[PDB]
Amino acid sequence: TLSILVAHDLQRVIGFENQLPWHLPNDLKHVKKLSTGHTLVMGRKTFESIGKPLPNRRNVVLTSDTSFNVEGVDVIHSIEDIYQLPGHVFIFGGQTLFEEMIDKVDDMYITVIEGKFRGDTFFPPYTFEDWEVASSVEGKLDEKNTIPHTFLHLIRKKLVPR
Ligand SMILES: NC(=O)c1ccc[n+]([C@@H]2O[C@H](COP(=O)([O-])OP(=O)(O)OC[C@H]3O[C@@H](n4cnc5c(N)ncnc54)[C@H](OP(=O)(O)O)[C@@H]3O)[C@@H](O)[C@H]2O)c1
Ligand SMILES: COc1cc2c(cc1OC)[C@H](C1CC1)N(C(=O)/C=C/c1cc(Cc3cnc(N)nc3N)cc(OC)c1OC)N=C2
Repeated sequence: TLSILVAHDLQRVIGFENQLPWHLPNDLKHVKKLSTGHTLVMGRKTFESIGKPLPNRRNVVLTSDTSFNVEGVDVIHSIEDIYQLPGHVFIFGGQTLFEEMIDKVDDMYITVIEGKFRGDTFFPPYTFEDWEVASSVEGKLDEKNTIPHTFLHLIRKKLVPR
């Protein structure tokens, strides 16, 4: 199974200056719950933003740099290598990988950040015409988690004749 895992705002912003535009602990918890025990594929810039591999899961980084080697990170040099990875693979970011993979994935785990942030990187446009909402769950707000957010699990719709 190949899935997208992403948080994007009302305008599909996902990043600003190589960081998340928002501070939202609940969403990183969401990420931890979904991806622990599985595989993350991410582009080089996303990896450098985080700075180190996320524990208790396989970290795969896509880059054209053959000098790339990081302790605890598997490196690939092409999209095609993604399909050789076993188990549940989450496309983790950033904009470039999402653009490259959105027409290829089975489903998407999207956190809609219900706000408008300054961004310089975006998730590609998509329509609920093409994606079934398997689930939609409002995130709970508190003192530390003040931005409204909704967890979507979207599954690609089958094209059929009507
Ligand atoms: N859910 C979210 O909100 C979320 C998730 C992840 C990231 N982000 C954000 O997204 C932003 C970064 O996105 P980005 O598009 O600038 O960077 P990115 O996709 O993380 O990384 C781009 C790099 O990935 C490598 N790459 C991509 N496609 C490749 C291919 N086909 N073959 C070989 N290498 C390939 C290249 O590395 P080399 O140049 O080293 O070859 C490329 O420069 C950051 O602001 C980050 O905060 C947000
Ligand atoms: C080596 O030790 C640790 C290092 C770390 C951590 C824990 C450790 O040990 C427990 C925490 C962990 C959560 C505790 N951590 C993160 O979660 C980072 C999350 C993160 C994710 C994304 C992708 C992403 C976010 N959202 C959703 N919806 N989809 C996605 N595809 C992007 C980021 O930046 C550009 C991130 O960076 C902010 N950062 C380092």
